[PDB]
This record gives sequence, C-alpha cells and structure tokens, in this order.
Amino acid sequence: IVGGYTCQENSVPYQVSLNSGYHFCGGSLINDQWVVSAAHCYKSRIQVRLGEHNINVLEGNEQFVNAAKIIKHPNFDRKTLNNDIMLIKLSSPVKLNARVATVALPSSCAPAGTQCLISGWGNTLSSGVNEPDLLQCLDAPLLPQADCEASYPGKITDNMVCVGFLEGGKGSCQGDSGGPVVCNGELQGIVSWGYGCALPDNPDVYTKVCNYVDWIQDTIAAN
Amino acid sequence: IVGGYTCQENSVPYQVSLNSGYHFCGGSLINDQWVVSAAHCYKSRIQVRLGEHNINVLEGNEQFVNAAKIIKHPNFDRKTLNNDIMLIKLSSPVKLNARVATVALPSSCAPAGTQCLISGWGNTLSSGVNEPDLLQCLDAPLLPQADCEASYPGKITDNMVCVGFLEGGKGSCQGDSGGPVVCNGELQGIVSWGYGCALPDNPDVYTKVCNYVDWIQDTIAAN
Ligand SMILES: [Ca+2]
Ligand SMILES: [Ca+2]
Repeated sequence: IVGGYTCQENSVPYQVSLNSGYHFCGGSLINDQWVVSAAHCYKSRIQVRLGEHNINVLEGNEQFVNAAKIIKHPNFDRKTLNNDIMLIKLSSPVKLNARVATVALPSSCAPAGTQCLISGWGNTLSSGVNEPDLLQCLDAPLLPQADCEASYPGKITDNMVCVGFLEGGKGSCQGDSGGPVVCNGELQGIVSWGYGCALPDNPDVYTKVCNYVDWIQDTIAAN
Repeated sequence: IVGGYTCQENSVPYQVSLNSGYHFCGGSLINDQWVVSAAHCYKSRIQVRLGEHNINVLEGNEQFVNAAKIIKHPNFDRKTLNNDIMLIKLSSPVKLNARVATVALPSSCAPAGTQCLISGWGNTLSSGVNEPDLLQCLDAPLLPQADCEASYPGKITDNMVCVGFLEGGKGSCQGDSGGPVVCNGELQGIVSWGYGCALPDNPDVYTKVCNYVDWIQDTIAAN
C-alpha cells in the first residue's frame, strides 16, 4: 500500500497474510475455516497467518495454519486476470476472537463513490520496493466503470472494478494482492492488478466479489 | 534492470544468481571458488547459480553450488550501506568454460565518463515490479563524484560511486543487488542502492570495488 497509513493494531481482523517462507499475498477470513484470495496468489503449499500486525514480530495474537485445499476459480484466466478469485480451506478451524474475525460477503454490488478500506503488507513505494513490517491501510473510493474502462482500454471485464485515485500518490502494490477491499463492512473486492503503483491515471483493479457469492457458497458447501 | 536489453545468452559469464528458493541477488565469479556480492544480500544459506540465461528454465549450462563460507565486510554498516561487499566461498570449485567464467579485479579506480556494463535479473519497472526470466544488460557511464554527492546529500562515502543517467528511464532495481558493474573488462562496482528505480535525478550507487582489492585478496587467502 503506497501512501496509506499504519492500521491500528488488529483493527482489520479478517486480514490474513499468505506465507510461503515469506509474505507473498493477502487474503480475507470469511469463516472459521475459509479464506478468499486472488487466484494469481495460487501456490501448492501455503501457510495462512491470522491475527498479524507486525509480520516480522511475534506479538502474541498470531494463529498460523496450513492451507488444506486451495481452489482457484475454474475460469481463472492467468492472462487477463479475469476471475481472479481463489478459496483456501484451512487445515483446521481458527479461534475467532477480537484480533481474528471474519468479514461478511457482499449483499450487493457497491455503487461508485462508496469509500472502502484496503489493507496489506504490500510494497509501499511508487518506484522501487519497500516491504513494510506493519499492516497498512488506505481509504479509497470506488470509481465509475467508465473511468475504469478509459484507464485500461480493452482490459476490464464486468468481474473487475476500479478503486483508487486518478491523480496518483496512493494505491495497492505488489504484495497487497489477494487482500481485501471492504466497504461498509462487506468484502467488495479482492486486490488484483493495476499498471505501476500509485501512478496518475492508472487506478487499481479488483475482482468484483459481488459476482461470486454463489460460487463462494457452493464451493464451501461442496468442500 | 529498468530500460536495459536482454543480454546475448551466456555473454556475461561471470554473472551469478543468488538463490534461496528464488533469485534474490546477483554476484560475480572472481575465481573458481569465490563470488563477490553485496553484504546486504547476506543470508545464512545460499545456493549460487552460474551459467544462467533464463533463471526459470534449465537450459543446460547451469552449475548450481551451495555457498560454504559467506563473509560480509567487517565494516559493513547496514544503515548507510557503507562497505556493502561480501565474499562467498563455494562449497566446491566450478568448471570454468565458455558460459561460466571469471571477471578480473580492478587494477585501478575507473574515471568518471567510463562506459560500464550492468547486468541482473532485478525488477524491470520504474513503478510496480516485473521480474524478468532472462538476464538484462545495461550500458551506462560512471558519473563524477560531485553529481553523485549532489544527488544524495550526506549519503555517499568514498566507498561508493554513482553509475547511470541523471535523466531517468534506465537503471538497476531490486533483485539486481550484489551484481556486477564491469568497465573495460574489470569489476568496478557492486550494485548497492539508489532512490526509486530509473527516476530522474536519482542515479544508482555502487560499492567501489577498487577500494577493497586488498581486502578481497587477504580474505580469499586466509579462507
Ligand atoms: Ca506478528
Ligand atoms: Ca536456466
């Protein structure tokens, strides 16, 4: 997260870090046994870390659990990043508490102009790389589809929404991928892709969660 | 390497990739049993990969060897990046050939205006991250010390040299660290740090190898 602020500790309780020997993607806890992330974050072995604030320091609220089942959306297109959604079933249920909590699935598609919360341990620079220790937060609005499209001529599907600032300076970056976009307490997007980081005219693109609720439910039920 | 070109295969034979389960730094083969890198690339276990072109594909010329002894310069300052030089003794001597060859230590400090060759598997973007598969190359000049200093007021020591373009667009980035800066066939610098990547007014900084020859020799001899 470029140009965000440090979240208050454990203030984003559904935020998880996907770890493969290092943090590589975020995710969201949607029930005591399941995490939703980006399909582009797939790896054959993943340790899910919940209750984190400082990814490099054991603060006492961490829960570390291995991924049992990792399910990429059957129509994920690694080329367009269309259907960039994946589900992770935890090897075991976590203890839900103050610092480890679930986030609701969306009851509807949020309108353009809604203010959402984006979080992650992703790169904090507009140029070069700086990996933060503490979880970063960013308040940003949902843009109208037409600005989305204009920005990435021919690349936006209806399973994608733009979130951000057309003027630059703030945004999601590498390492924020698969993390949450929460609006009025519901998960509206999954951090997916953008061009550069925090650059003018290049908003962030998110997987539109409101398009997969069914998919999410069925999968969880069948698995 | 931002704005460089793809090296001709095995055309930079002394170039090594430092691997810890993934490429994280470059280095230079200076003899059949030793690699010079950046101290900031230290890790307690490293596999050195020589004869690479495509870091993700086994092309048939690779030599993979574990690091036996990893020696950071005793005055390395993790804060200023002063003395950012490290030596790696390979668990065993490599077979020197066409694609795996050594690069000479400098007989003298190169003058400003000399054209050097920079190579690496580092990030190729000015904003955001793109890790290349093939080794990237960049021809760039050595800048006068005064431009160096002006650029990073209070941060340059005499063990540092700037290499690059004051106008931006070309440069070393994350992942090129510890790699070579070769001028007229001799190792003149080790990729060390810069602000952003490929940005105007922010040249790259390299460890000045001509200041450590003695150190290099003694170490090799004593170890
Ligand atoms: Ca922690
Ligand atoms: Ca290879």
